[PDB]
Amino acid sequence: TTVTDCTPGPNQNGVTSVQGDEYRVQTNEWNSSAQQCLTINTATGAWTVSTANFSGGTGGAPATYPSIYKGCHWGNCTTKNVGMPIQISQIGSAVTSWSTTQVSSGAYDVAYDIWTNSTPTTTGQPNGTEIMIWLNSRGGVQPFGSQTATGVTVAGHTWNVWQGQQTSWKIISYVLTPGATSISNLDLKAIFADAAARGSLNTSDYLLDVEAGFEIWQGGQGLGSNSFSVSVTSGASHHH
Ligand SMILES: OC[C@H]1O[C@@H](O[C@H]2[C@H](O)[C@@H](O)[C@H](O)O[C@@H]2CO)[C@H](O)[C@@H](O)[C@@H]1O
Ligand SMILES: [Cl-]
Ligand code: NA
Ligand code: NA
Ligand SMILES: [Zn+2]
Ligand SMILES: [Zn+2]
Ligand SMILES: [Zn+2]
Ligand SMILES: [Zn+2]
Ligand SMILES: [Zn+2]
Repeated sequence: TTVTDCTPGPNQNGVTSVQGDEYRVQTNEWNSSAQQCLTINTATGAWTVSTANFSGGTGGAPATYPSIYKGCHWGNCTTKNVGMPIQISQIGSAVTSWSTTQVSSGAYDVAYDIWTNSTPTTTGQPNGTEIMIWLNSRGGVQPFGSQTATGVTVAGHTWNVWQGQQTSWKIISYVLTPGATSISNLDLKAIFADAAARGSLNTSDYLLDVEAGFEIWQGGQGLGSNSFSVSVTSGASHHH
């Protein structure tokens, strides 16, 4: 069925299990109490920002990051066919696809948020790397830190790379150039190898989760997720 979740931030997070709890959709209004509603299809995992009209500047922190994820966010973990936590260096393959709905108004990014951590579990802020993958953005926002590379080829696409330092973790943001509304079979293992070559990622870290959604500074109504998949593997074959 379809569920609507308007859980107000900044201190509450409304989390909805979709597709047999292979994915969770979170309101995650971590920096605002302004109205934000998500409408979520629990059979398909499709979701929309059905009500939002954020107000504020385009600099600094966004208001919110409503998102879908596989894995663990601040100890809230999916439970079907997860494949995480896993040491980065032990991944056989890691692939994701995301199809979005965008609006030509407001100030937002359309981004993956991928967390790594020194230990396989945490109840809070991961301490390794935050890997962001910006499919698109508008309204004057930019990534955290500084732009350190322009027009590089990684995992079959062209990016600008931004690197920064947070209070207890490193951030690297891959900005698809030009931006787009979807990406198909993105090789995250290739992104991790690149992030490690650029000095942003320790491949001994555990991959905790793969999230996708919208950091919103202004507006936000009508942004959505049409389809989302993440597959992280190896171990070994064994029909039993
Ligand atoms: O505050 C975390 C937030 O930073 C965002 O980037 C800021 C940047 O740090 C600031 O120097 C510049 O003035 O504004 C941008 C936003 O436009 C980053 O985009 C977010 O991913 C991150 O959550
Ligand atoms: Cl920085
Ligand atoms: Na599945
Ligand atoms: Na602001
Ligand atoms: Zn959160
Ligand atoms: Zn961040
Ligand atoms: Zn491309
Ligand atoms: Zn493309
Ligand atoms: Zn690869």
